[PDB]
Amino acid sequence: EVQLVESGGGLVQPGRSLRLSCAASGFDIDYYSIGWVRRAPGKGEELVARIYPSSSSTSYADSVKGRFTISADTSKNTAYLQMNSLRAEDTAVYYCARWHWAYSAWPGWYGMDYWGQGTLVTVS
Repeated sequence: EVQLVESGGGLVQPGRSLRLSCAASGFDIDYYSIGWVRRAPGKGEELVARIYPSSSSTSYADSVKGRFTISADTSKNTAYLQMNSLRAEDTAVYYCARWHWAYSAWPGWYGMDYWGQGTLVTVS
């Protein structure tokens, strides 16, 4: 089974902190870049954070930089999202995501897929 199960979330007052996790199963995270996408109420998905476990290279959304930090633990095949100084505009459903690129005829397909069971992060 290929799965990317999330944990954490909940109701929180602005300025407080939350920590999410992405437990990966069925595939190695070194060949992908894993992270989070958020779905604001009445909006499509947008990238939150993304880490390349092979290089620990990070990427964040501009409205998130300086406040969220993403890290990986390949020994457990999990990533972590430390959400500090939460704001009311961070209120969304957050989903564990993964990104990939592989030629099926060069240049190939750039791919993104996220697990459908997200967690609700609401800022009071």
